[PDB]
Amino acid sequence: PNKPLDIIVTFPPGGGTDMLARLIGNYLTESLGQTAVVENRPGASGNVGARLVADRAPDGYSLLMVNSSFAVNPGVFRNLPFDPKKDFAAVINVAYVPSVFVVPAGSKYKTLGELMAAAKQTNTQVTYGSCGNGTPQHLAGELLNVSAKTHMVHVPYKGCGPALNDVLGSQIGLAVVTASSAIPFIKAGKLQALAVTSKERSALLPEVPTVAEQGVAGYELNQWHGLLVPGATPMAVRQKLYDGIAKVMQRDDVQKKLADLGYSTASDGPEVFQKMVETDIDRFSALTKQIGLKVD
Repeated sequence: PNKPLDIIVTFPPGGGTDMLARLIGNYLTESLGQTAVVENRPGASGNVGARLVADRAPDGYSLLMVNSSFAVNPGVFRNLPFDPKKDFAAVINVAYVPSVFVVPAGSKYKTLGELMAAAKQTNTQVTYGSCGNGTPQHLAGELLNVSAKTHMVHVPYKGCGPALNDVLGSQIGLAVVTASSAIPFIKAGKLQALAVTSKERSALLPEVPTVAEQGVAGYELNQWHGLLVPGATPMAVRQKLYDGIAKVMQRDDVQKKLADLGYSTASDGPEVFQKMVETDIDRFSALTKQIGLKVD
């Protein structure tokens, strides 16, 4: 590393992806001795930032901060301006966060099972908010529909903040948002959590069951957050970046901060993370093909 790194964030400030990129950038600047400049390029669900990095030199100085949305995009954009498998190479996955099905304090829905019963029939009017059209949160509700054979109607919000405001005020009866956004409200008893979308609980919500354990067997949709580089970046460079970032993630202060927020820390490396990206691309594409979703 001999000039600044340029870390391009696919989502705007206020969300977990930007938070983690800026947390990494902060400690990376400290170590290895050049500014890791962090910048948000969030246009078209991260596609603007992705195309930008796809076109940078494969030298390790240009990185893309992603979440699972990156794997959703190939299935929901008609004409993606890059090859989401070939044009990127994974460096590190640093954190998971489950989604959570949340309802207002005093909602008639006491369990996920009650919600699914309410939404079993076709025409029907059980709406759920999400963090946005084509988000992993949106797809968590659609996956439940497909897996549980229910008919909940998706109402998108511009991020988790606005979705939470409407469930907080009972303007909508239900939303799917990230655990990290929702946890303070759930602890405060302003919201109730019906399920988490990970394979196992949560950690900060030990009394909230997974969707799978309620029982929609095989259901999971955990959002990852990590860094990619241009597809041709040699493995030695990916490993050098990996080593540095993993050292940041290993910090006590970093681990505590994330855990307190409801992030599950991770450190999947170049090979493992690359496999996860490609596997999720395939899986999400299959789901959004079933439900017929295009975002453009």
